[PDB]
Amino acid sequence: EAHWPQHYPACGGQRQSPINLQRTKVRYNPSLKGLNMTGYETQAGEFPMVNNGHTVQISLPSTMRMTVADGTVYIAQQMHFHWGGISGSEHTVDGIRHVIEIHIVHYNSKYKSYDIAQDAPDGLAVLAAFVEVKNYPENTYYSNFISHLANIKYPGQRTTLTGLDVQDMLPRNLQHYYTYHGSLTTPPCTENVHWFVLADFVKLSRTQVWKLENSLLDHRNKTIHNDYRRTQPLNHRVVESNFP
Ligand SMILES: [Mg+2]
Repeated sequence: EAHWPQHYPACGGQRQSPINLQRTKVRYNPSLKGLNMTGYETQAGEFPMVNNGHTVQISLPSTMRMTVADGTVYIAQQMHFHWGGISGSEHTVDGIRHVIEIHIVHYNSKYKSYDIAQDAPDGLAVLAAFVEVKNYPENTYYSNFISHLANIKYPGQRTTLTGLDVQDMLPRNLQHYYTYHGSLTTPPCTENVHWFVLADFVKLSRTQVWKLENSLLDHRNKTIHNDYRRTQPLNHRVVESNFP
């Protein structure tokens, strides 16, 4: 990880992710309003779910879109999860690492495809949310998804869901968030990712968390439990919030 900038120059940049969010250093920006999400509600349709060797990824339709403060529209591409089995999340908050972090990856609609956007300035945006566990009951919006993990145990296996509710897989409060400009968390570490980190958490049961952490195998046939990149310096960035 120390070596990344040798061959991937963006990794030696000033706007790298993930970061630790220190809440005392966050700036309230009243001109930030909502994420303006449309098309994420419960719907029928085909939602491919794959074990890619590193995570489970769910492909999303291009009718899922969010509009940021300046009017840029970002198109949903895929959703995936970061876990440990606390060693799960990439981002930390006030030094606290969470059990799982959920990422919805979007691309800027000014580009013709995800693949073009990935190498473009302002090409990407990620909606991120943490999971919290306590003594919560089963989160019913995860029940089908969790049940299908058993079908993609080996890398490259795929399964479909014919209905999903992405909005209600996210935290109950979708109004409040932190935002900053950052990068991919692995090489090539491209610095074109607008991050939105939700303030509210997703509640999962302990069993749900255990199943996510213990269901999938990697290419070496071992249970998936991968090393996060350390948090990176803010440098000249200031994390902003759309609430006091
Ligand atoms: Mg991710």
